[PDB]
Amino acid sequence: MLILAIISLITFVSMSKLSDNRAIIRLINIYLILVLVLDSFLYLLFLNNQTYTVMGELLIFNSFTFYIDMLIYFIMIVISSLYGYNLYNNNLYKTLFEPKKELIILFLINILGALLIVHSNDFITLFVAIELQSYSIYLITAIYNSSYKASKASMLYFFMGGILSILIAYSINTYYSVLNSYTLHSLDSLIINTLDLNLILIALSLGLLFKIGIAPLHKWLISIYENTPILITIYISLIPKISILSYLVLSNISINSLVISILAILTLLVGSVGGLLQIKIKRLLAFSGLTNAGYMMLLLLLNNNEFSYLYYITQYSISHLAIFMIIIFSIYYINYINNQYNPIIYVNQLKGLIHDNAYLVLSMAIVVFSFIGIPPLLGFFGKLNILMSILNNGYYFISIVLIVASLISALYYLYLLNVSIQDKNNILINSNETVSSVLSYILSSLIILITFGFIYNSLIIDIFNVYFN
Amino acid sequence: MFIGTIILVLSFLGFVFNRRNIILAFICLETMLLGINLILLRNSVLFDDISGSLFAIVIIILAGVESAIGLSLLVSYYRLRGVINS
Amino acid sequence: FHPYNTLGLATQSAMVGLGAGVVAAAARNSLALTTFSKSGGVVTIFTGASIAYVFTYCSAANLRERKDGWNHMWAGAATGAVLGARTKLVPAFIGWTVLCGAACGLFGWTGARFNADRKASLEQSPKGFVQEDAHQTFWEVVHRRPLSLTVEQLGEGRGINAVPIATATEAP
Amino acid sequence: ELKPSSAIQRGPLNKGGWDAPHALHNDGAIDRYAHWRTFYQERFKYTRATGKSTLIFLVAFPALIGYVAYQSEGLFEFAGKRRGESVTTR
Amino acid sequence: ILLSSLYLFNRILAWQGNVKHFYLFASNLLLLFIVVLYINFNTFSNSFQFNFELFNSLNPFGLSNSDISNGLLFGIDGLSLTFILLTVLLIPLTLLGNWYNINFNSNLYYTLVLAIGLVILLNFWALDYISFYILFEATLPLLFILIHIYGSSDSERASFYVLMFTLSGSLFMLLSIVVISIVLNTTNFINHNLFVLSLDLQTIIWLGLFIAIMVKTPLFPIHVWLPVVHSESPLAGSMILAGLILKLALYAILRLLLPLLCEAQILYTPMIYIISLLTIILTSLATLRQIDLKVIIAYSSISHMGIAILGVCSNTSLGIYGSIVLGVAHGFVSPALFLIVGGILYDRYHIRIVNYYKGLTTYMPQLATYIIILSFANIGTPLTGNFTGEFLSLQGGFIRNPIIGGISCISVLLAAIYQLKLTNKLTGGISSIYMHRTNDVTIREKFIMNILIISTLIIGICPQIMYNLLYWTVNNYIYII
Amino acid sequence: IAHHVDKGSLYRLGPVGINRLLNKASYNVINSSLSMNSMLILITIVSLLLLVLVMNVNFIIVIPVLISILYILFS
Ligand SMILES: CCCCCCCCCCC(CCCCCCCCCC)(CO[C@H]1O[C@@H](CO)[C@H](O[C@@H]2O[C@@H](CO)[C@H](O)[C@@H](O)[C@@H]2O)[C@@H](O)[C@@H]1O)CO[C@H]1O[C@@H](CO)[C@H](O[C@@H]2O[C@@H](CO)[C@H](O)[C@@H](O)[C@@H]2O)[C@@H](O)[C@H]1O
Ligand SMILES: CCCCC/C=C/C/C=C\CCCCCCCC(=O)O[C@H](COC(=O)CCCCCCCCCCCCCCC)COP(=O)([O-])OCC[N+](C)(C)C
Ligand SMILES: CCCCCCCCCCCCCCCCCC(=O)OC[C@H](COP(=O)(O)OCCN)OC(=O)CCCCCCCCCCCCCCCCC
Repeated sequence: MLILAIISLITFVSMSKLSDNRAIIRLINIYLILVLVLDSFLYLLFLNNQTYTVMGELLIFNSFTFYIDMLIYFIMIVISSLYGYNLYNNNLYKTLFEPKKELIILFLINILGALLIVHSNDFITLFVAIELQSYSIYLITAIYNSSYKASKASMLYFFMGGILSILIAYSINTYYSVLNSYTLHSLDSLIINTLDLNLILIALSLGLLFKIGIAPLHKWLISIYENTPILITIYISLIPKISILSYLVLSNISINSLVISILAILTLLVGSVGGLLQIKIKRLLAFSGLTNAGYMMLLLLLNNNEFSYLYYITQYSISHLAIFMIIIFSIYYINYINNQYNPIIYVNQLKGLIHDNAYLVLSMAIVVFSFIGIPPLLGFFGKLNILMSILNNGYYFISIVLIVASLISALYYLYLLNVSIQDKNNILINSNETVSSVLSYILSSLIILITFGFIYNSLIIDIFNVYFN
Repeated sequence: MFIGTIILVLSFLGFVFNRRNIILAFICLETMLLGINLILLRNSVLFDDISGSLFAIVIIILAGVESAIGLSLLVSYYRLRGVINS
Repeated sequence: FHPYNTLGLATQSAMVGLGAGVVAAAARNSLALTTFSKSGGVVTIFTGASIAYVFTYCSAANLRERKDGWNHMWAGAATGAVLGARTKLVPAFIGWTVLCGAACGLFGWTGARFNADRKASLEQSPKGFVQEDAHQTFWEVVHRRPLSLTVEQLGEGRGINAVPIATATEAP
Repeated sequence: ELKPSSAIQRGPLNKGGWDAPHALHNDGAIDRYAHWRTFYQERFKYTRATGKSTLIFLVAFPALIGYVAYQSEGLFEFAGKRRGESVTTR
Repeated sequence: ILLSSLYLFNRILAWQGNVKHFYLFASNLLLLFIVVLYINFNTFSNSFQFNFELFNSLNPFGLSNSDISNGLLFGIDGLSLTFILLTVLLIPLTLLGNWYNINFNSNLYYTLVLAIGLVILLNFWALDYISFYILFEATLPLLFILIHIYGSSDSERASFYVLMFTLSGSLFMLLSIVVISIVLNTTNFINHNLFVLSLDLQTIIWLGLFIAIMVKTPLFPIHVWLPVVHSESPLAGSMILAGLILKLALYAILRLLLPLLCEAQILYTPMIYIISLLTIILTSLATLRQIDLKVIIAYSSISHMGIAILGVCSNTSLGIYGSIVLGVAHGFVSPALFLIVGGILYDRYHIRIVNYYKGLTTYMPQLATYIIILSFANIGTPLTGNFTGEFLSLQGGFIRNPIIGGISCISVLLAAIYQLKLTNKLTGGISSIYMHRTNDVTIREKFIMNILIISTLIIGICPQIMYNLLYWTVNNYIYII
Repeated sequence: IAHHVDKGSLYRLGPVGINRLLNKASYNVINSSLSMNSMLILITIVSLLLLVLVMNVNFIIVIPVLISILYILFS
């Protein structure tokens, strides 16, 4: 469906005027919803963990990739709604959030790149999908060319992504030179015992992981996330993380790797410690993303990581979307718009939000306490599954470090709630304006999922036991 | 393996220790891709295998589109500032 | 336990630390003959940390004839002493010593490894309830343990006796 | 040109309630003494006396009690002990 | 029912505008319901009785009768019933003690208070490690919000302490719970004494569990958060925290630790005795040089919890019974003292510095009588439950280790010192010049304090009245070969 | 006790000392948008290669080097 959407959309966006952008985006939003609901029944193919190799052994289809695919569609639906609908109908918000003409096509193509990364069974397909996603994401960074910071960001991103892509291509070709093969499926226990592939496979893993910004190469990505338009940051900080991490989890090429162990430790420490002194909202959220990417990196050191990883990535996607949407909503109550790409920038600008919108702060509290991992919110069960996995496999020191990093990051998670439940002198008296029904309903759905997902935990594990065993 | 490796490493060091210009940066990217491809093609020949050359062709095409997009990004960056002081 | 060769291992550590400090100095220069002038003493940081940690670790391991986390605790204490001497204040020196020693003692307790010892881990170990009369291994569980094992591990007294009281105090 | 919506009307946050007569006559000296005592941790420094109290109570006293408690574990049994019998088990 | 009751709640809210009458009524109904349950509770059996399961896969939204149990387990025995009765006794008084001094966002405040109470009450019903942990952490967001919004001047730092210290301990508790889960693949409390882990594994799990216990009880040397969180909490937060949340720790020892890690507990007991003797002596001494009323009352609780711990790890029936009785008596007395210092004096004068207060007997003789009674109760006068708890706990501790228990007998003196030093200055002397005359204690305040006083006196004159619920428990956990 | 231990040492190994430590460490990790980042990526690659060479030699020798690296970055 995705290819058909891309083709049609190119035709229409060519033949439509600049005023039709939001209507087009609503059209695609509904189309993706329709695909998600009508084609969901293809799950049935994956009963008993049945795996399918497709396209001449280039693509691999199993329950895991089907789930990642559905999750990516859900994320795309939510993200496209933010562009397809106005928060408010005033002039200010027409200036604040207007979709570019080609933005939707870039979004769909980057989604296609991500899905091809997930399904990749062969290194040529992996490299082509990586380059497709990398190019589309460069352009998404750069499409808002009136922003000085966005253009500077796109250029830095181009160069860092190019270097990491060259590292990846080098790793692929060294694997070819040693094994005369482009598939990991050719690998076996005998082959891993016989030959020392550790260097090559770790170089490939590192080349992929530095593209989502794990320490000690974080800062360039945090700067890019800071300097992009806020509705762009909601996307570019999420989809590449999902695709790359899912590919690495599915491939399992760094089991018990000492280098990945040390880098995951370092990423946890830097993500937790470095986010403490932050005063800008989006830099705080980017360091949050770094710490959570560390939590997921830990899962690359062990076999049978499917359940913990899927649960964690789903709850993280929901929490991330929700926190960005809350920051977006809280824009209507700020008294100073900093600029047209990033209306709110400093955490202190939320001060006293509870007096303007009590339930917005309720939602904020719920999402923050999910991030900290307070039961019975989803975040707690995500961390619980991760701890179960790593302790089952004897990563004791890493478990201690994970404890410590969650503690430390709770400080700058609660910074947001702290300033949000403080008091502001000028308190909204009244307003005729209504927030858009659709986005408020979506934000509410995310909040209710985070709050009451745990009631379905046992049902989920029962389903999982029949589709992934 | 020798010419490609040295082009890769020298272009990488040119990229990293660039403190002269951004064009040097573009060029180091392109030449790195060159060296990768030369290593690949020598291996293809030594194995009498077509997969190496197929991936070489794909690299060629992707380096083309990457150059196109990168130069477009540079132009859009220039449009706002009028000058590249590197 | 057969000894570490403290002298040799410490010498190799001196070499590694010197090289690492050199690399850090070169980087520091590039990011900011002046490289060592404007080094900030990082070469000394690396060299001293290396020599202190390795020398103290091997020394303690040889003296106690054991290999466990306590040796890492001592070595971390020495390393922290070196790093906290740079503050030139007694409270900070003591704090570096004790806290680095504690952190490295925790590290050595967990296995002195960042990745896992796969063969000893639970996933690769005999688990679940044991069979008929087998000896208990670390990850296994029973319904009843042998009383002699209790008396030997826990020790006699405080309600731990070889024979249940009522049986022992039965009359005939 | 970027300004919040004119549609918003903002008034004061008043907390309401009945202003009671002020039944305490605050003494500035007492308040400053109280503030100094309350936030003493912000100004604590390690000196000879402070370090001495730290090393006594956090180190020496726990060590003493630990030696006592591990040396005397299971040592005594008193229930119904009679004349001539040892109240000690070891 | 639920639909109709929700309709009733909505209509009452729309018409009256303040939920607090509805919440008071509700909590009273809950108390009556628990009493009905006690009526129908069989005491001649050591088995959990009112069992139910939630979030089972066959019935996620209802109760499960399936042959596979993958949800969360709930049920009660005598030990849980005692603390549940304490909880349902305390909740309505917690609502009532702030009946007039909250004049803003009052509905939210009462909602947070009642939610915290319900969370603790449900926590006592939990029958497996995971649900216990879930409800054990669920309070921290509510406490954080409550303290941050409705607290005194230094409430921001208080809220951050109460969240961070408890999370810090709870995550090590989570490590231990994860190890148990993956090693046993079971989590329940019903049959967890049947699994005999290797001694080394027991010794390792015990560490995480006991670190959680150190932060939550608290014990020396990680007790420094409690005096803050108490002093800047509003009255309901302080009463709940002192009267229930600390007893959650003691219940945690008895339920989670002793049945599973018996041999490791035997190995570690002298370390526990070191830590408890430390907390008693050192916190009791540190109480002498405090200048805030609520801080002093907070420091008292730590010492009483130290005596409770000394009782509960004594490996004797008397020690355990003493720990339970002391927990209950403390839950009666400490909320009353917090009521005094943070609801009567603080609501009349809005200050907590000790220097301002003096000679309150002249204008407020009734308040002075209440202070005298509550203070002699807190320091352990016989015919008060506090004395029975401290005496039995000290007996158990002296049996377990004669030297350590004998030294711990100094707690009687130390408690008398700090408490009577406070009440001496508060009650007598010439009426303070800094403050003016205000009303004496009112009917509501007197009602709450009378409830607490009669409860502690009743269990102090005849502590046996609790035995029918606890005679199984006093044997369920002691480890004698 | 009440001052030097309770509001002294226990707060050092508590809120206040941790606050100072985190302030310093965070300041250091935050303390030419391109050239610098490129130098970073080279330094990471070469440092990783040399560190793994050392690890192959002897893992105990690399622990002080990692400690020193973290000291550079955070302190
Ligand atoms: C809440 C505070 C948390 C802090 C404490 C955590 C630290 C855990 C330490 C305990 C523990 C993991 C236990 C994990 C349990 C759950 C984890 C708990 C949560 C994780 C956060 C790590 O034990 C480590 O101890 C270190 C010494 O301190 C050693 O350091 C190194 O020493 C030198 C190398 O030889 C080097 O010189 C250097 O590399 C280091 O010096 C390590 O080698 C060692 O692995 C023990 O695990 C292991 O124990 C042994 C025998 O016990 C088990 O095998 C047994 O074999 C027979 C006898 O062997 C028995 O007859 C048999 O019955 C049993 O089969 C194993 O199966 C395995 O299980
Ligand atoms: C009418 C068609 C509408 C279906 C549209 C689905 C859209 C997905 C969008 C977002 C993902 C959001 C949550 C996914 C739920 C997992 C389903 C599953 O059970 O996960 C399992 C695998 O468990 C796992 O690994 C762990 C999953 C981690 C979930 C973390 C959140 C838990 C709390 C969510 C509670 C659910 C809300 C219900 C409220 C009444 C895959 O199940 P499956 O592959 O057999 O496909 C399901 C059959 N299906 C296609 C017809 C729908
Ligand atoms: C947010 C924190 C995390 C949340 C995790 C858990 C949330 C749970 C939500 C509360 C729901 C639990 C209370 C209702 C469940 C019990 C309903 C019931 O019917 O009891 C079952 C039990 C057996 O009944 P049955 O087998 O059907 O036989 C009847 C014979 N005539 O019959 C009985 O024996 C009676 C049992 C009495 C139970 C008393 C419960 C005390 C408190 C009740 C309300 C608590 C609500 C908590 C709200 C805050 C969230 C914790």
